Amino acid sequence: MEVIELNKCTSGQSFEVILKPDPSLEEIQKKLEAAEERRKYQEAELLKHLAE
Amino acid sequence: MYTFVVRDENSSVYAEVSRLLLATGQWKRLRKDNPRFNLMLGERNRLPFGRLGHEPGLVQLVNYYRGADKLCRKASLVKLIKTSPELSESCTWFPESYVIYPDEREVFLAAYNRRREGNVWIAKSSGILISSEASELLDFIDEHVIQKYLEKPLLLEPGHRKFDIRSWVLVDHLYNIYLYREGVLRTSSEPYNSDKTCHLTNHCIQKEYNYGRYEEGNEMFFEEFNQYLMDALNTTLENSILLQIKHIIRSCLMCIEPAISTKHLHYQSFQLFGFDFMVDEELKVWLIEVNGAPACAQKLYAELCQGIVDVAISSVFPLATSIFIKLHHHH
Amino acid sequence: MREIVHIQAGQCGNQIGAKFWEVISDEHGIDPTGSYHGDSDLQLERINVYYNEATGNKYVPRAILVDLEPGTMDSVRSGPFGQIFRPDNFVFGQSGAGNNWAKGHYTEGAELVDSVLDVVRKESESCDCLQGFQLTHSLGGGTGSGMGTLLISKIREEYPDRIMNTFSVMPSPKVSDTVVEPYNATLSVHQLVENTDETYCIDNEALYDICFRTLKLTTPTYGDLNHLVSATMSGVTTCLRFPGQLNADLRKLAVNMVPFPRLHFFMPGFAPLTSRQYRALTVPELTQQMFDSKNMMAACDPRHGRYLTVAAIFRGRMSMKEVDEQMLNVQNKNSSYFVEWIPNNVKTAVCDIPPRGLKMSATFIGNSTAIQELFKRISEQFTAMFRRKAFLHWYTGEGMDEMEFTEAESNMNDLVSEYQQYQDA
Amino acid sequence: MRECISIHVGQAGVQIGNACWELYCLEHGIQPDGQMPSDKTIGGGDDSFNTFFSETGAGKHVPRAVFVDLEPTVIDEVRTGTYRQLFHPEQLITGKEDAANNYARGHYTIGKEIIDLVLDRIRKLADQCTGLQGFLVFHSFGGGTGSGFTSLLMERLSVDYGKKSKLEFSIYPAPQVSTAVVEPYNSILTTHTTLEHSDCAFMVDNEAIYDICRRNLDIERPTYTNLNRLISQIVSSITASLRFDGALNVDLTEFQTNLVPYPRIHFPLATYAPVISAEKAYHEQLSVAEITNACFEPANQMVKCDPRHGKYMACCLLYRGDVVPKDVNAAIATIKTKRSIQFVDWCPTGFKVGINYQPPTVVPGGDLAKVQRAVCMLSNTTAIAEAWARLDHKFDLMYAKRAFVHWYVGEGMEEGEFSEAREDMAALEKDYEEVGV
Ligand SMILES: Nc1nc2c(ncn2[C@@H]2O[C@H](COP(=O)(O)OP(=O)(O)OP(=O)(O)O)[C@@H](O)[C@H]2O)c(=O)[nH]1
Ligand SMILES: Nc1ncnc2c1ncn2[C@@H]1O[C@H](COP(=O)(O)OP(=O)(O)CP(=O)(O)O)[C@@H](O)[C@H]1O
Ligand SMILES: Nc1nc2c(ncn2[C@@H]2O[C@H](COP(=O)(O)OP(=O)(O)O)[C@@H](O)[C@H]2O)c(=O)[nH]1
Ligand SMILES: [Ca+2]
Ligand SMILES: [Ca+2]
Ligand SMILES: [Ca+2]
Ligand SMILES: [Mg+2]
Ligand SMILES: [Mg+2]
Ligand SMILES: [Mg+2]
Repeated sequence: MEVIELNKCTSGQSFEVILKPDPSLEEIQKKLEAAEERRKYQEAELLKHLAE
Repeated sequence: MYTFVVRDENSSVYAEVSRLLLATGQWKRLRKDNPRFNLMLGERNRLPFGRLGHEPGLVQLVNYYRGADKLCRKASLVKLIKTSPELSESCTWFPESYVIYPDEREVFLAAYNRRREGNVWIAKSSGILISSEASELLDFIDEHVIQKYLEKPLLLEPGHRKFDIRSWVLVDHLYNIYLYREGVLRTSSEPYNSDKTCHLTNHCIQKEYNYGRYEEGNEMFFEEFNQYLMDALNTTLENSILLQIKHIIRSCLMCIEPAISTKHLHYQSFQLFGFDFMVDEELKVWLIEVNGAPACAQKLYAELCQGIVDVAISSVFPLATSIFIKLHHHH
Repeated sequence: MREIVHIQAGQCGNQIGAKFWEVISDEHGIDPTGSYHGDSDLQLERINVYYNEATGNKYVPRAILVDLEPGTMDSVRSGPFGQIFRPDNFVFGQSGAGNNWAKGHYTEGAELVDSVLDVVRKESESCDCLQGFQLTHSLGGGTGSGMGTLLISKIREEYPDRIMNTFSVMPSPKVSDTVVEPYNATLSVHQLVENTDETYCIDNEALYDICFRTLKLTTPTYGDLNHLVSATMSGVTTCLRFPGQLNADLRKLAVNMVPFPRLHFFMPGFAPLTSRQYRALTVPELTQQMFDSKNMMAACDPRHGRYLTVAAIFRGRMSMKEVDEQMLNVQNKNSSYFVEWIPNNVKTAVCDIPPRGLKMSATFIGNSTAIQELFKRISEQFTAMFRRKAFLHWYTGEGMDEMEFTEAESNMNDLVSEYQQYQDA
Repeated sequence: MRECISIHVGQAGVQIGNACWELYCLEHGIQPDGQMPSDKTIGGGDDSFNTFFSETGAGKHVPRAVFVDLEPTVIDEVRTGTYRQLFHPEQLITGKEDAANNYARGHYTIGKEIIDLVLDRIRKLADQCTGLQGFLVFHSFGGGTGSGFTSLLMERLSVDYGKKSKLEFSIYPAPQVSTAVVEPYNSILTTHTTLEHSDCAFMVDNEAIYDICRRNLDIERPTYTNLNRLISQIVSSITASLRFDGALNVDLTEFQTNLVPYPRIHFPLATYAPVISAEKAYHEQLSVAEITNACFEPANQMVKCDPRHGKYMACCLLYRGDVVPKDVNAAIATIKTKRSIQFVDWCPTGFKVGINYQPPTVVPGGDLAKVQRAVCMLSNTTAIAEAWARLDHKFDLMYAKRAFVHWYVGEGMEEGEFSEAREDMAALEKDYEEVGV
């Protein structure tokens, strides 16, 4: 049981008690544009199907 | 209508309980992976306690205590007694034991030399070697916990033979500790030669390596054992042994109660335990091990399983003289 | 504002459609003249989903009325709420479809579909954010079945990213007009399988039985059958018409109810179905009735299959704590009838405003694999005639050939098989 | 003084955000119009409350917050609510159609078309910060916008604000209030994509809050308003160290330092006490030892789990009210023996303690009784992995049959992202096991 780093102020106090010793912008755009492309491809096939 | 699932097809006990639950006309068995259950008769190993208590509107009960393995492992029990102040290393009813990683080798040697300075030990783990030489035991492990071998066991007569006592204990969700009235002695059909068929009282050893000569299946029940004590030793099972057993059972379970209790938990637990006791010629009881998934003597399956339904299952899920002794403990 | 465009086509579609607007118009306080006369703010909360606002605070249903003969639509214009519908949104022909799918889909319907799509385009163009369309029709006739599915195909082509939902009346020999109904129903089911996201299967066989057995109507009429459908249509659209959290729009409903694209045919159910009625029902009673087959209008037995997803809606001032308890009771008692590989597939909603003439009610929406019985029933009737090519001339005279019938039957047999495989998973 | 920006995504984040800023204004004595009498520095200053509130020449203290939702109905509550005068129009962003409980819709389809607008609005707040610590992101796991758009935004924030800390307040799905069957999919999809971009995330399971409301507050059928008032209290105790004078958790970086030794395991468990029904005429006032003990009762945790069967990597105690260090040390010593507290060997066995003297603020007319002292404990225990396993199991059952998968593929997502997300969660579960057992 040890108490360390006791700090006191008007609002309160704190202390420590010891009881025992990323992807780039370009890569994000590719992901989003790739997904948009797959959506556009699937819609085109549907419209092609409806055209038939 | 209550529902339950079965996740351990190899449980002789809860197979009977499953049979009884259906025989009440008020319990419905579900698929083993159906999560909308009231009761789980779960698997021994890797029971998913983390998926219990998260079904809205379902009171869920399981037949195992998470963390009870600490009491049901050769090394876990050994460490538990030493490091638990409630049990202490000065524990008088537990044989001197050490954990040897294939570590407490140094401490075991310190006592071993101090003894030779009865010095026989038995090494076992989860294949047993009983040797009077530390070399044979230590080498056997590396090829486990070394425990003192009781060189002065109480031998039944006629037969001059060794035995052990199996006690079944049921702990319910409220953490009441129930001791089944009916115990069993697993006697050795062979005379105690101080070969291992007479030193080891395991049922398989007796039925594999004089079996059945003295008692049916080397199983002597309490009434016969009690009569023998009255005749041979002018005493009773209750006074000479049974008080020490209830003290040992209560101490072990009270010790871990704060760690495994489900008093304010999102699911409830109960569990049946098998305690193994050794009795020495001074009529002192010794704790050998605690079984987490014990079987039962065939004659005692019906009474015990019904009692499990009565106090453990029907207490949480009610239907439309007690066979247990309630070891009254404190919070 | 997420608007829904309503289309009702053919005799059955227009009679059921007219009753639907009569029902919900009352629930929202809208009178036959289009003027709001309600007392609760919940009424006007999401009124824009089904109604447009006009000059003088008039509310005009966003409904398009379609038929190839003026008969039924003349009745609507003279019906109770005939004056509430926008006159422009009446689109009708004169030839009729003669209970012929080919006429509604290929010859007579094709001549009129474009002027219908012009009206649809006009409603959609003024939608702040259109969510999709709902269609009311029968599958057994010629206009609702044949032209209705033609409209769906053309709506999907022009609005491929919007939700398509239909209320579809399944034919039954017990309530039949012509022997060719199985032919027309089979041809439509394939259209529905491909081009709708959500289809409420309303079986006239179930509606008749409920009227005869439960409601104690000796000689049910089409009006009596439509009384059940109006009540059901009100219940299943409550989540769209009033404030709430669950299935608030068509797309979210589809996501919760349709685990596989082709298996999107729902069994509706309504409770109570009391005959002559002042006695209030308890929450346990509403729940048990709601899950009983006798309250379901698809003429399938749920215990013969398994539920993939279930939506329950409770209306009226009741104990919500008790509603959750009763719903949890039903699932836990009969857990063998809910597939184990979709956890928590039962979603419950509650609406304060009850339906007219009831203190509380429950509406059931189930995606059960038992629906394969309804498609099996149609498949048997179709095949009985098709093996002998009976009555086919009515269709080959309009340009169809037998191969199209063979595919339609084969496609529906596949649908039944797909329902069977997931019932054993 | 360094500013913190709050971002609220989806219905759950927005409604929770409104509840917190209602509490913040009460705690800092800020009226709904934004005026703050106790602030003598009109139109400026680097006081502690300026971390969350900027100031205008008129004297209005404007929250450093942005609300974003793909549907306008929820953010319209803020526009016309009690604290409507607090925010300005640029801070509220709404679309016209939501993600329909579909992660792919929120992330790719709708998110791609609205992300740049959100970032631009955040840039406006960032440019008004002398030194920006980072962001606090509030959102649900199960919602399509909460899961899908948040993961996109977190990625972009890591790009445009690379050196800034990002903390999460996440709502874990619970069927008793869940609105969709595919919530397990969205939870795992967003956790996988967000895992590398969040320095510290606080998970709140709606199941736990729901039971605490029914049991402690005697609420038969708790609603979102009940749930959010309680959640805002826990959030307030977590963020108080950033808004008041103090020496513990004074900046977002310190949250990582004190609670997350392993970057992947950055989900501290929160336990709060006491929760007292305001309907009680007179309430017994619990002591420091009593509330400190309640921090080890599973029934008071934000996520139901059993820490007794896990290992601790860090523990922090945040006290508000009449608390003095002497009583804290006595309570800790008492519990440190009786209670089952098992640390890991590669961490110190200690507690970082923070005391704020102002007792918890109760929203007038709320469900929580005004208490004289409360505590929130932040403990990074492996027991919280039970929540991941529960979620992962439900994911497995639906994904074995590919149930609902077509909805995500239809939005442009590849089916492989399902398995890739699941394998990550399997790795995450392994990480917890390697540290706790
Ligand atoms: N605690 C709490 N949970 C909420 C609240 N609102 C929604 N939730 C939970 O959030 C999940 C649904 O996600 P939402 O945030 O509503 O969805 P969303 O972010 O708006 O995204 P969309 O699908 O586009 O609507 C469910 O699990 C709800 O239980 C709230 O106000 N408080
Ligand atoms: N320390 C000791 N002193 C004396 N005999 C001992 C002993 N440890 C074990 N034995 C004997 O050896 C036998 C086997 O011991 P042990 O309990 O390890 O087998 P086991 O664990 O399989 C019991 P069970 O079959 O109930 O699980 C005991 O029944 C007892 O007769
Ligand atoms: N429930 C109900 N079913 C109807 C109604 N009118 C017709 N039907 C059914 O619809 C089928 C006939 O189709 P119908 O709508 O008359 O053909 P259409 O006018 O060409 O679209 C038959 O199965 C009838 O049983 C009605 O008012 N209510
Ligand atoms: Ca013509
Ligand atoms: Ca100032
Ligand atoms: Ca980062
Ligand atoms: Mg053993
Ligand atoms: Mg007709
Ligand atoms: Mg939303």
